[PDB]
Amino acid sequence: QSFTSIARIGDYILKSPVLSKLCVPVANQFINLAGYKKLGLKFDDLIAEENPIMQTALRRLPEDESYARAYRIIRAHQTELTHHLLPRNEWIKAQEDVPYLLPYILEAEAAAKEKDELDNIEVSK
Amino acid sequence: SSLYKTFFKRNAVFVGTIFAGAFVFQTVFDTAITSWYENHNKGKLWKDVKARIAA
Amino acid sequence: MTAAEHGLHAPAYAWSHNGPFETFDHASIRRGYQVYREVCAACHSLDRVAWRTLVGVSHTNEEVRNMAEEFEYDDEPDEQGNPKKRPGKLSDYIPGPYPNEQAARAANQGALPPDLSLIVKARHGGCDYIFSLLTGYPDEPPAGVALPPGSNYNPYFPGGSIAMARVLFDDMVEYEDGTPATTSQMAKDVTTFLNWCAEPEHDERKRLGLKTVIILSSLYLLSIWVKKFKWAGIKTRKFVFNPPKP
Amino acid sequence: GPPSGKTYMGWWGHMGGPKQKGITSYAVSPYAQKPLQGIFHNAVFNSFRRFKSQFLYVLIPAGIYWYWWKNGNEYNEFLYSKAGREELERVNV
Amino acid sequence: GPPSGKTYMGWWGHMGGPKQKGITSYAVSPYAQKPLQGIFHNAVFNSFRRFKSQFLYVLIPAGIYWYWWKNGNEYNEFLYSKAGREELERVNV
Amino acid sequence: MAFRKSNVYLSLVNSYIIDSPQPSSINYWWNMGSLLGLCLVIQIVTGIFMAMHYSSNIELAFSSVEHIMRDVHNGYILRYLHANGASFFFMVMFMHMAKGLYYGSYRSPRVTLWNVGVIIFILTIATAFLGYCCVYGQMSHWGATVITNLFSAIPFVGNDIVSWLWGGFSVSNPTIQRFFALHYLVPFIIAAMVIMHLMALHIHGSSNPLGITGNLDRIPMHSYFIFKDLVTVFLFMLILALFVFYSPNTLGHPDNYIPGNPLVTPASIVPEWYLLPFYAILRSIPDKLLGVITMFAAILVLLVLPFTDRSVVRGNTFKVLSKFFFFIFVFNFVLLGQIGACHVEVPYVLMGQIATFIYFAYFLIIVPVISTIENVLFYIGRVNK
Amino acid sequence: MAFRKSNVYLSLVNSYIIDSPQPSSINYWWNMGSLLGLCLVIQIVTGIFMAMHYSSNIELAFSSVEHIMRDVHNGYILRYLHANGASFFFMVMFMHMAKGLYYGSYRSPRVTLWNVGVIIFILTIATAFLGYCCVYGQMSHWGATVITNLFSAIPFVGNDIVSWLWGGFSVSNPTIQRFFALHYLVPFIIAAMVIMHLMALHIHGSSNPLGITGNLDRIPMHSYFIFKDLVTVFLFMLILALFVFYSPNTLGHPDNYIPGNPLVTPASIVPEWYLLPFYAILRSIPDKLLGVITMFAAILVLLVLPFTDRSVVRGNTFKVLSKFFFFIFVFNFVLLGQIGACHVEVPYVLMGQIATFIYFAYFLIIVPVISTIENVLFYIGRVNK
Ligand SMILES: CCCCCCCCCCC(=O)OC[C@H](COP(=O)(O)OC[C@H](O)COP(=O)(O)OC[C@@H](COC(=O)CC)OC(=O)CCC)OC(=O)CCC
Ligand SMILES: CCCCCCCCCCC(=O)OC[C@H](COP(=O)(O)OC[C@H](O)COP(=O)(O)OC[C@@H](COC(=O)CC)OC(=O)CCC)OC(=O)CCC
Ligand SMILES: CCCCCCCCCCCCCCCCCC(=O)OC[C@H](COP(=O)(O)OCCN)OC(=O)CCCCCCCCCCCCC
Ligand SMILES: CCCCCCCCCCCCCCCCCC(=O)OC[C@H](COP(=O)(O)OCCN)OC(=O)CCCCCCCCCCCCC
Ligand code: HEM
Ligand code: HEM
Ligand code: HEM
Ligand code: HEM
Ligand code: HEM
Ligand SMILES: CCCCCCCCCCCCCCC(=O)O[C@H](COC(=O)CCCCCCCCCCCC)COP(=O)(O)O
Ligand SMILES: CCCCCCCCCCCCCCCCCC(=O)O[C@H](COC(=O)CCCCCC)COP(=O)(O)OCCN
Ligand SMILES: CCCCCCCCCCCCCCCCCC(=O)O[C@H](COC(=O)CCCCCC)COP(=O)(O)OCCN
Ligand SMILES: C/C=C(C)/C=C/C=C/[C@H](OC)[C@@H](C)[C@@H](OC)[C@@H](C)CCc1oc2c(O)c(OC)cc(OC)c2c(=O)c1C
Ligand SMILES: C/C=C(C)/C=C/C=C/[C@H](OC)[C@@H](C)[C@@H](OC)[C@@H](C)CCc1oc2c(O)c(OC)cc(OC)c2c(=O)c1C
Ligand SMILES: OC[C@H]1O[C@@](CO)(O[C@H]2O[C@H](CO)[C@@H](O)[C@H](O)[C@H]2O)[C@@H](O)[C@@H]1O
Repeated sequence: QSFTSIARIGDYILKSPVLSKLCVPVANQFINLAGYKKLGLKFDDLIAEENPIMQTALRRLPEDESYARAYRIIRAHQTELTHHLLPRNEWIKAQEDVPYLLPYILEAEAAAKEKDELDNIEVSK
Repeated sequence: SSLYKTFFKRNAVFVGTIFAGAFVFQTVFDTAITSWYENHNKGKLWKDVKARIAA
Repeated sequence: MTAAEHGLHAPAYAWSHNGPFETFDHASIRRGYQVYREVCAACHSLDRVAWRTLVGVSHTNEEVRNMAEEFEYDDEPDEQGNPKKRPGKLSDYIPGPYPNEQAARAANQGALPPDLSLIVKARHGGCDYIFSLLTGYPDEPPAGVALPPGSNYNPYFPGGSIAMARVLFDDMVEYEDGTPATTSQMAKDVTTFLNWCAEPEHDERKRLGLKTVIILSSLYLLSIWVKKFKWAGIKTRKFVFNPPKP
Repeated sequence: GPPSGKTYMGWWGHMGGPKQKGITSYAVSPYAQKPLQGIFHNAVFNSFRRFKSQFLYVLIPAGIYWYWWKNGNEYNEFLYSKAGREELERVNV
Repeated sequence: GPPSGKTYMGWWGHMGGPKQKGITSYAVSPYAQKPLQGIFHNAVFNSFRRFKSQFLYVLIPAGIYWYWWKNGNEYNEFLYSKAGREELERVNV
Repeated sequence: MAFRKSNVYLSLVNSYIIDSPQPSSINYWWNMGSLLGLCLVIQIVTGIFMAMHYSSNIELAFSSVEHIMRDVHNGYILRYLHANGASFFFMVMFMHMAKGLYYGSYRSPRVTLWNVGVIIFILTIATAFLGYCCVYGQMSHWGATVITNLFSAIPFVGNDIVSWLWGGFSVSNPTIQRFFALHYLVPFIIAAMVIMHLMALHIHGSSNPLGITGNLDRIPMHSYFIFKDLVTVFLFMLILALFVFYSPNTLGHPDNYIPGNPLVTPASIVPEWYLLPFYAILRSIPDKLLGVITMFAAILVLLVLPFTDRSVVRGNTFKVLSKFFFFIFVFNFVLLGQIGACHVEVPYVLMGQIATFIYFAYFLIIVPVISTIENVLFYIGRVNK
Repeated sequence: MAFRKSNVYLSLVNSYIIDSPQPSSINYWWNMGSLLGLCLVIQIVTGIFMAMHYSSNIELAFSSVEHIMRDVHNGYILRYLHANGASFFFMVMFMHMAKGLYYGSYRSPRVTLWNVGVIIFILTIATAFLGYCCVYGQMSHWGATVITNLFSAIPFVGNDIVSWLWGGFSVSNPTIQRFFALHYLVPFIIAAMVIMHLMALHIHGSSNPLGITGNLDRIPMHSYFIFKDLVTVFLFMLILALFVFYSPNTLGHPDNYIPGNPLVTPASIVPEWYLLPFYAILRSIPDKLLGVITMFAAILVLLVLPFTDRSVVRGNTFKVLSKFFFFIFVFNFVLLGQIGACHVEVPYVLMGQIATFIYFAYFLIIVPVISTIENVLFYIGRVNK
């Protein structure tokens, strides 16, 4: 599933007071149960990267955040291999669980979509 | 452990010794097991029954 | 499936060979052979069992040699090409009662008494089933059950209707070692003998099992300790991040 | 040697990951660590950690299926007993 | 993959040969050539020349071995005939 | 460079078993592959040595297995190792496949790895089938009979294929002799397929329990994993030994201790345990043709997973709904097996039909629906607008 | 990149069969390899299909081959293809080896290539031997007896190994049955070695008739050599078809059409034609142990060639003395084969002993002396100082 699609559905719900009051709480619960923050990872660190869109995005990510991502990943594999969790003071907090890569992903997705449309445009003489 | 050092002194056991030990272990281990096994089954073995049947 | 069709579940008796460390009771094997020879042999074969296998298990070389020599077998034809017989030997297999299936069914009202060399392994329940069947014939079937002319009721048999009639009765045999030959005692003894026929490697199998499991259990614990050592440096590896200067 | 395709994994020296800077790691020789006693110190103590965190994801479906089995197993038992031949004639054919 | 052990052969583009310069090659498409029905009359006599430069390397040894065999086979025949039993008894045992 | 890297043969051993970069965090579930390699070797070695005392003729088949049990020195060890070994082979392959399901191992870029695996599963089941037939017991005869007849469901040429497979009017001498010939062949094809499996595994390396790149922290296969695998090798051997010497027949059927009889199908007939779930699936369809199709589709549907999983992350580790349904699936699979072991009776029939639907719905409905829902949940649970 | 180069599986096919850079000047002698591959496939396929109707029991073996000959549709074609196929396999292999000696294919950097080849040669011979035993004709029995007894020459454990190979007091049931099991096994081992053979060939590529570097002018395997190999494939099939359909038993022995008899070794006993040269070598030594050692050394001495060839150039193309002595070797090998078919009688015994000496002298004395001499001839024949 494309992030454009995920965002479209997600924004729609997030803008709707009725749906938003109903879903978001369930989603917050889901993310806490997911437990990746206890491993010190942000959600965007979990996205499978073995595809062109993600490679483009990870290429464009600024140097400093890229080094930061690398650390969270390495630290996580180590924690996971020891079968422990990180001390609470190292858990990613909700405020920190920011969609840092998402904008780069959406940008890459839009460019590929346009390129696909332009590659298959029909002409009306 | 000094018990280990007196025999191998900070070196790991070499193949030759390992193999040699394996040969000693087979003989000794087999005897010990057969011995324990036969004793646990005293009265049931054929050799025990053969002794009984004497007439 | 109805209870009758299923057949009554066989209870668990305390066979002295039940258990990782137990061999068969050889005195019981020896007694079982007698029951087979004097009570079962007349209808049931033991085709996969060779005389020589009884030696060192339940009889001496001499006892088996003498037992085998009581039977005739087809020998190699004479110089003229005419067929000739010979007394059995240790290399021969315990002779069956019938020349073919047809003769067998004729002597049993159409029914065929199966070969018992694997009966203990060829039936769910094993020894418990064989024993329960042999000692489970009531004097009469339960009320309401109509029995096919020529059949016998036994709750442990699927369907309840079996072609074999009860054959074990108190003191129909006289054990050589002076053991009281009661029906259940004889049932216990042949079943033990039949288990040996089916699994002659039993005793030796369990002995090697003890050896194999002690070595592997040790090997297993050893491998864990060794693994933990080779991984100690990685398991305790520490990381520190100092955001690089742009 | 012929040119094969690109993948997301390389080899020692060019594994395929992002550039790493600022991370420092430390380790100690296994030969310098306490002769393994962590089998009954931080393994039996920290034991049931993986249990109480995940067991619900396994236990609920396990329980759901076990109940469904036992329920259907008992219904079968009744259907084939004397008391159940009436309902057996119905539900069957 | 891992570092490859270098040999004396490479692949298209880096075959492992010396740098080539000053040599020009020309070729014509097989589609524009005489339908290969010109094997005879044009170069049929060209044959034999190939197996006239080599026949002695094969023939002399073949001749050497053929006569050695023929010579021994005839001796065997004689040794086992009435006439040869005289010499047979001597050379045998 | 080191001889292990420069030598034409050793460099292969080095790249796959020595310097191979493994994700530092792969857990014990990743030990199942090495275990399947052991199984294949165990199966082949024991089979060859038994092959030396076996006779495929339908009249000597059963007795020759009895000859191996009684007359061959350590023959009963060879047979129990082979027979129980086959069972362990399937229990380990089921765990290996389940590991794949749970951690999204089937996802790109490992689709080919997964597909070749599905190929291996099919060959392994066919091999096991052929081997069981060689014993020529009651279950062997009727199993050969039922399974070859599976092809009679093919319209038009159906019955000819079956006569061709049998080589006669029914499962008989030519059937057992070719089946033994084929039983000997396939293990070598599986090995060939295993090599292809490893070739696909190698270009991408293994995945890990986190489902993210393992590129930032790899540790060599040699020592770490060579010794970690040894741990499971010994536990596998210990447990197989427990069954081989102490309970060698609890995983089999007593009916296979009775020589095959062409005129009598035992009322107590039951397929080998590892085939029970597929058996239950087929038994749930009240139509001959549709029944075999659905059963075969039960294996082939494993091929659709790379496309039905809509998740933006690989693996179930951080997904509550996916984790719950993964276990529903696993337990539904065990129930399908238990149903297979029961008779075609009222409560059981409907349960099987329901469990069969749950089996297919997991790949075709639950996975794509739940994954899509989780994608959105991860999004709205943090992003503000 | 083209899919044939990018895909994990097709890239192997492409590097070995499609884009492989072949020396532009290799001649038809370089077509034997592919022909040997064809031979292996012919043997395996025809063998598997016959195995489906075979019975390894010593009481049933011979008759089961007769059953294939008479009762199996196209069964005589399977057997005649398999049997004659074996001989062709050996004739093509001898030419493949000869091609090697001639063009110096055994020398650096191709020694590993050559050594694997020697390994394959031994394995093939053992396979063919095991196969011949399965027919259980008169030649089968006695061949099995003599060949297994070859090991009784080993001091102390000698007779024990024989008893173990036999599985009893003499070549009997246990022997024929295990020999069939091993006959089925070795061909897959050979296939695996052939892969190792091709792996070693690949890193260095083929040599050429000029004995010099082929790096300055290579042409693709595909089209050129794919279609050139097809030429020899059809020729090979044409000649083989001629024997299979018109002279099926010319390369065989009539005695093998007689069931094995443990009490009578026919006076007409002769080994299969492809083993005669080696058989003649053994007979040439009036001592049991030395006889078997010399015969085995006759195969192993092939490993010495890389070191005894002192020449500074690879191949015999431009070497008068080496070309001559090479043919002395070829015809001496053929003669050794002829002596093999003769009785142990006066003229022949000496001829065999001298020919045996020439066989060994070639590798150990002639090659090194002649190559050294030619090294000096090439030098003084032009260098003016
Ligand atoms: C009938 C046929 C059966 C044949 C199959 C036999 C082989 C079974 C394989 C078992 C398996 O794959 O289970 C894997 C799970 C995952 O585990 P994990 O997250 O990676 O481990 C964290 C470790 O404690 C790290 O700890 P460790 O330092 O490496 O030692 C671990 C432990 C390993 O024990 C084993 O043998 C593994 C099963 O050693 C011990 O302390 C045991 C002392 C008695 O292990 C479990 O949780 C087991 C429950 C399913
Ligand atoms: C024996 C039983 C089992 C074996 C069965 C299979 C037999 C195959 C083995 C034979 C072999 O390898 O011979 C190789 C020699 C070397 O040859 P060369 O120097 O490389 O060739 C130059 C070509 O003519 C170029 O010419 P071309 O354009 O390629 O056509 C060649 C020729 C090829 O014929 C063949 O089938 C190849 C042997 O076709 C013809 O015009 C003639 C048709 C009869 O070919 C010879 O001419 C032999 C000389 C002694
Ligand atoms: C054709 C298709 C065939 C496929 C069918 C499936 C095969 C049949 C199933 C056989 C056993 C397979 C069990 C499931 C496979 C292993 C699952 C797994 O990988 O679990 C990982 C999980 C916890 O690991 P985590 O990494 O997610 O922990 C988070 C750390 N931060 O670990 C856990 O949650 C604990 C594991 C609990 C296992 C209990 C299994 C119950 C199986 C019944 C046994 C059958 C005998 C009758
Ligand atoms: C264990 C020991 C293994 C070794 C055993 C060897 C057994 C012998 C193998 C049987 C067949 C012999 C094959 C001959 C070997 C290869 C011959 C060869 O390569 O000859 C090349 C030669 C001319 O080739 P050039 O490349 O040197 O030409 C350069 C042009 N400027 O062209 C020629 O010389 C002409 C071709 C010669 C034909 C070969 C005739 C010998 C036939 C044997 C008959 C078989 C009897 C049953
Ligand atoms: C104590 C000696 C005997 C033993 C241990 C014995 C044991 C058995 C066993 C275990 C079975 C198998 C039943 C099954 O299918 O589960 C059986 C069947 C049978 N036995 Fe015996 N038996 C004995 C004596 C006899 C005698 C003396 C006769 C012949 C008059 C006989 C006739 C039969 C027949 C005809 C069956 C067929 C049962 C059927 O299929 O309905 N048995 N017996
Ligand atoms: C003879 C049977 C098989 C052998 C020897 C085998 C062996 C292996 C090995 C050695 C590995 C790497 C370590 C591991 O993850 O265990 C592996 C990985 C894998 N195999 Fe298999 N396999 C077999 C059958 C299968 C089957 C039937 C499937 C799928 C239907 C499968 C799917 C996979 C996948 C997806 C991986 C990658 C797992 C990951 O890295 O996440 N394999 N296999
Ligand atoms: C992937 C490998 C293999 C598998 C999964 C496999 C599986 C089986 C199975 C399930 C049986 C019946 C077991 C029983 O209940 O007795 C069997 C029997 C047999 N297999 Fe295999 N087998 C394999 C490889 C081999 C090989 C390579 C050979 C041939 C060299 C072989 C020869 C036999 C023989 C002789 C029997 C009959 C004896 C017996 O019942 O165990 N097997 N096999
Ligand atoms: C089933 C057995 C064998 C197969 C399938 C096989 C196949 C091949 C193939 C495909 C080639 C390349 C093309 C050619 O030169 O014909 C080759 C090359 C070679 N093989 Fe074999 N071979 C086999 C046995 C042997 C044996 C027995 C030896 C030597 C004792 C050997 C020695 C060589 C050598 C030295 C080369 C390189 C020749 C050169 O390039 O000058 N092979 N083989
Ligand atoms: C790949 C190398 C192989 C070679 C060199 C080879 C060679 C031979 C030889 C010399 C014979 C005796 C032929 C005769 O005089 O009747 C034979 C027989 C036989 N081979 Fe093979 N064989 C090979 C592979 C196989 C394979 C893979 C099988 C599979 C089981 C097989 C099955 C048989 C059978 C059943 C016979 C007996 C029937 C007959 O006489 O043809 N062979 N083989
Ligand atoms: C098809 C796959 C089947 C099996 C897969 C399992 C993979 C593990 C193979 C074990 C090889 C261990 C060699 C270690 C080595 O060379 O390191 C050597 C050390 O070796 C040792 O210390 C020997 C310990 C005993 C090894 C136990 C044998 C294993 C039992 C075999 C069962 C497998 C079927 C390098 O040592 P160093 O690094 O300290 O200098
Ligand atoms: C099913 C098989 C799939 C095929 C994959 C093949 C992988 C092989 C795995 C096993 C590797 C173990 C054996 C490798 C031997 C290493 C030594 C070596 O290569 O020394 C070789 C010489 O070897 C020989 O002469 C005989 C090799 C016979 C191998 C028998 C199995 C030295 O070769 P070297 O690399 O030094 O060459 C230098 C350039 N002049
Ligand atoms: C003993 C074995 C010796 C060595 C074995 C290797 C020899 C290879 C010979 C096989 C030639 C056949 C290759 C056909 C496969 C080409 C297509 C392919 O790989 O598509 C694969 C998918 O293949 C499958 O799903 C099934 C594998 C086929 C199993 C065949 C038995 C696509 O893989 P792809 O290369 O395109 O990956 C990049 C795209 N994202
Ligand atoms: C020459 C080679 C041939 C013909 C290969 C054929 C391969 C077929 C399939 O493998 C791919 C097949 C083995 C596989 O189906 C996908 C299994 C899950 C089949 C499951 C299976 O088992 C049974 C069984 O074992 C029995 O035992 C006594 C009895 C059985 O009914 C009474 C069955 C049965 O009703 C089914 C569906
Ligand atoms: C389980 C596998 C086993 C035991 C394999 C053993 C393999 C041994 C060797 O292969 C490597 C061996 C076949 C190979 O020696 C190098 C051959 C050249 C042997 C040549 C050979 O053949 C004969 C033959 O064929 C006969 O037929 C009727 C009769 C024979 O005498 C009368 C012989 C004979 O006197 C010799 C020396
Ligand atoms: O073969 C025995 C014979 O007995 C009959 C007599 O009517 O059945 C009764 O007696 C049997 C032997 O005591 C019981 O086994 C049976 O249950 C009882 O009804 C016949 O039916 C039977 O053929």
